[PDB]
Amino acid sequence: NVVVKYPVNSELANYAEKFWKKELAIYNLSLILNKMTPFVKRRSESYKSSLSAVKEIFKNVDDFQNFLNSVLRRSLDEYRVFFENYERLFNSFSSKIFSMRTKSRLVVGLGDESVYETSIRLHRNYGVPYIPGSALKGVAKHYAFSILARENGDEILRIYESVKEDLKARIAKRDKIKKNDVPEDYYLTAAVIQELFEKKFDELGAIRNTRVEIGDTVISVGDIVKIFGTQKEEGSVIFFDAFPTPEQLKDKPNLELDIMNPHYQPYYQHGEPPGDWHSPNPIFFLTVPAGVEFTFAVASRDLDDLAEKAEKLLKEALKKFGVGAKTSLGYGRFDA
Amino acid sequence: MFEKAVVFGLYSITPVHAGSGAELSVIALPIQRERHTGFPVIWGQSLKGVLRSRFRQLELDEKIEVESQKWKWKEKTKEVLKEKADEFIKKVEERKRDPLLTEIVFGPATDGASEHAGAVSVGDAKILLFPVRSAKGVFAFVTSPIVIQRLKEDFELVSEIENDIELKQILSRFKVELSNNETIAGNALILNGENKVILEDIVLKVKSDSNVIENLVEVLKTLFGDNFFGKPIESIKERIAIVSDDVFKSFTRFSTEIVARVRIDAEKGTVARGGLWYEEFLPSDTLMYSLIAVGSPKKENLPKEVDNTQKIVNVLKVTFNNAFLQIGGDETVGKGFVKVRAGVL
Amino acid sequence: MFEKAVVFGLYSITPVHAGSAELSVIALPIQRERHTGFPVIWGQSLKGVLRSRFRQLELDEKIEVESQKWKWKEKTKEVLKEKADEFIKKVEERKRDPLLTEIVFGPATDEHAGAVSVGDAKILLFPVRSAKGVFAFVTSPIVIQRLKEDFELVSEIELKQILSRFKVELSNNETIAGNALILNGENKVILEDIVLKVKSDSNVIENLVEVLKTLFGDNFFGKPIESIKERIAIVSDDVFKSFTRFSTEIVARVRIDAEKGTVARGGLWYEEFLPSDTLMYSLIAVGSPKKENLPKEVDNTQKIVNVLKVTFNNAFLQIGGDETVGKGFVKVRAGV
Amino acid sequence: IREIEQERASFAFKVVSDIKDKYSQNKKVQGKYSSYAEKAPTIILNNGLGATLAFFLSKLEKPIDDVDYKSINPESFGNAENIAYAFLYKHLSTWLAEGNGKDSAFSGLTNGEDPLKYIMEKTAIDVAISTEEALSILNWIKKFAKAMLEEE
Repeated sequence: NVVVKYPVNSELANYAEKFWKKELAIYNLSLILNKMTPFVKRRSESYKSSLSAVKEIFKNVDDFQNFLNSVLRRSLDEYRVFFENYERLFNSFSSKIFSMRTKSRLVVGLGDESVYETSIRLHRNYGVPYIPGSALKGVAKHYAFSILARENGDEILRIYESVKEDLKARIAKRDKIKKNDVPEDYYLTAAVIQELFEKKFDELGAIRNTRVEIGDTVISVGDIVKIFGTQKEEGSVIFFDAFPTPEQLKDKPNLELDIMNPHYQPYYQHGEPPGDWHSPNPIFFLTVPAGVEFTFAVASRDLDDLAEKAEKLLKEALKKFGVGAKTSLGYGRFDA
Repeated sequence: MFEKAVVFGLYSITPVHAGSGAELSVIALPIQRERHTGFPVIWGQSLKGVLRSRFRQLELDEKIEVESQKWKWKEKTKEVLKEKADEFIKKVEERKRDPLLTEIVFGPATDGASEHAGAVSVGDAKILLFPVRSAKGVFAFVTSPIVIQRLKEDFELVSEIENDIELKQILSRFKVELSNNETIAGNALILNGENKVILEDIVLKVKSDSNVIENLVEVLKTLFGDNFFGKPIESIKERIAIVSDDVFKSFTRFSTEIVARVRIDAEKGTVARGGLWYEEFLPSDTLMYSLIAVGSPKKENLPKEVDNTQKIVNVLKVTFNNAFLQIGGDETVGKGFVKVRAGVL
Repeated sequence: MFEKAVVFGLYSITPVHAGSAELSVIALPIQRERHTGFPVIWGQSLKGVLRSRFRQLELDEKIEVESQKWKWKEKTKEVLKEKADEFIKKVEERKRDPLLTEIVFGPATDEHAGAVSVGDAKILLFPVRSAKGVFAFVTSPIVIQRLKEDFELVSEIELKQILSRFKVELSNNETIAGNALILNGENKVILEDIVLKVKSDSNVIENLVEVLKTLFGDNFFGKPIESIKERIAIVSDDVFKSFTRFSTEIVARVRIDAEKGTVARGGLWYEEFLPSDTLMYSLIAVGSPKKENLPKEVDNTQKIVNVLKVTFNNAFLQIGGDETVGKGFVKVRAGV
Repeated sequence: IREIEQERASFAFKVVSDIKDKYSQNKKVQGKYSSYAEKAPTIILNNGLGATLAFFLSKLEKPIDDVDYKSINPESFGNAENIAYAFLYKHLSTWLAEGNGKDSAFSGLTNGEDPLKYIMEKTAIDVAISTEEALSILNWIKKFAKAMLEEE
């Protein structure tokens, strides 16, 4: 009762429809997802090319998830050799490697622009979910920022009154008028700490003697800035991408669906009173389920002690801060 | 002029961003490419720079194995330049001058260039196989007639340098010509029950030919041994496709990785004002071949272990075989890591 | 003087950066003309590289003349004697050159004159990016006119007579090109963000490839000349000048210090490189050899031009700077 | 010597000035148009040009395979998102199918056919060149939109 169309060129739409009808066997998940996106028309006169409308061509959500995971599993041998080479690359450097399972659902790259409006970070060649190293480095840096703000908030605020005044003036300039309201909350401390770590690293020389307790170890501010680097000095810790272990993909699914059902969406966007006359607009998106095991590795360029400190910081961040998208809802959390 | 030539093969384990810095298209920070063709290449300057940095690190760490014997640069410099051995060492201690072996091979450091020229000359990392997604055979290694023609020209140059005509005709038995909708693909990529292939956006009729693909596989095997960067070479002979020139150009221009990155400000937890940018990356599992020519060293009073050109050839081959290097930017976030294999004819 | 002349082809395997003079953008602009602005190699640099190659070959003793090896060590004593052995010491002292180079490619630093004068390398085919037919060899009518005027002095037999038929006139927005470059359906072709209408003609490209394969062989520098015919375009004079001025390879280079891992201050500069797969032609004018008791093998001018063509045919040699980074290697095919 | 860059810049300036003048009051329309313009190249590089055009048409609540750019009015939509999507689709398709004009240096790769219907039954090389041209014109349009149009 649904009409499927394909905006790809002719002589290829037939093969795309064969792939989506399971008549043929596709092997690359990113290929079928992106380059062969179907446009589904329901009783409503509109070819909505969204996962909510894309799933309508299957029997149910379970069938869609099973099809996606079978397509993912069809490249298991290639992913296995790729992971073996990746582990060899890890061991080539003096990299410390640790494995972590997903405590809750994880979704990285949800904000990427795509036809589905809700994308997911999939490896181009093999079509498996992965965490880019940039995300890990950023989450570690932000966890360090949060720890510093929570512990040494008033101290750094007093030491850098000029910087906090500059930040308050900037906020007043952009955030409405707010001439001097500018509450000195934890968020302002985090902002000025980030500003110090990004544009005012040299002025952070005095603070470098400070130490903050992470997990069981103690990390200095100088250690953190050496690990991450500045505009004038390169970081010393190499953060590699994280990939799931190939073994677990054989038995449990590595990709599932999740739903967002925004009732009162006009209230949030347009300003209508919430009430209850606000029929929802469900939107589905892919996410790797909880329990999937990922392998992380951090290497060093100058000192292995910095690598160990960065590994501890990243473990703490993944345990508490969380990586990926919708981290405010407990998504993308890892457990030992 | 030159004496010998080795072939360096680079297999991109992670996406590689050899930055160019020339303007900014919609995909910001474009990679360096050949202007007239658009094919992605790594210029000799960057490859020589990273090789020189790795060699300097190895020599300072005292890990370079010459003739299966460890190389200590201090005692060698003393045996060569005993009059000023201390002073030159101070320059290395102050980073003014690079260590002895790197200065012999890659030339003297920037602080002084008129003394001698480099004994080595790297080449541009011309692409050989491109990873393109496929319906069957999850991803495929793709090549173009210009690619194999340039490989044959490179082989001819190697034969001329070494005066070895025997290796000249290794690839000289491969002439091809393909329409824009035809390809010579391995059995894995070919669709079941249909003599057609799909390379990430296109349905291509499978042209029937075996000598060309067999010769290409044999050439790769001769260049890089029987181990093709962690997997046997014979295991990928059925995942190779030779496509039309325009199709290969389109693959190299549009199938490259486009990575979006943002900066998260702690004041709000959202992307900052203009904190987002896109970067172009070479896809993972790509092959780039380069020529490294070597002649007589231009220095004076050389040690006996590096006296002749072959003593440099073997040292470079043993020190840069199945190694891992970082090319381009985003080193700190695990980008640009490549497996390097050195071969000779 | 200069009784005979020969034509030398030059195909750029790798980008060539010869010499260095406005330098408006590129800190090291390529070796360029003045009246026309076309890329060019000064006769001095080409003569220098050719004479260096000849000197190295003489040292290596691979200059077989008339299918017989040329041993210079015996020849110098045969033609000079007395101090010739002592003259050998001058070669050993590097203060002089072997007698063949001294009598052909000019004297030493310190009476006589070179038997051959090396002319300028004029451009013949410029590779430009095409929307279809990935890259195209483009020329200009005055390029063909210069080729004909240069080539009237060597070939003349019937090839010179038939070469006179090349005479075309092109507007600033029109071109003649092969089937590969012309877009499907629309009768226009796009090169380097310039759209040109195809002019109906089937004679100029045929004659150009005819003469090219006539005095350069069917094997067009390791490639079949027939395939080249389909990707030959001729554009207007202003269009060709703009192409040769703005379609060269502008490459930005930097220097990184290992102390901090960033670019050294003031270490960024742009260098301009002549594109690869560029056909260039040079004229070598050979006169009567200097009367210094020359051997009867190369007594006449015909013999010396023959030996030069034999020893330089299908050769490989590096021109310009940046030799250490794989720039400047070209292939020379003497015109027989 | 009429570079297509001049035609690209002129067309982008004309279209961005047109949307700025027609909807100077609707700041949210300007913001939506700017966001869609600076996000479109990512969609084109990800899912292709035809998929992007079909996505715009779907966001316009219009059927595919039976709609061309000449038969859509960008101002005939109540919603700001629909307004911006229609304007972007019209501008991109107009540049692809006609260029800056018949008498201009660039006359569009497609003669006069609808770019989506053109993509449906053309070779991969033609759609690749069309994608390249769309990328360039979208880059210019995003540049000019960031220049003048207000930011959401």
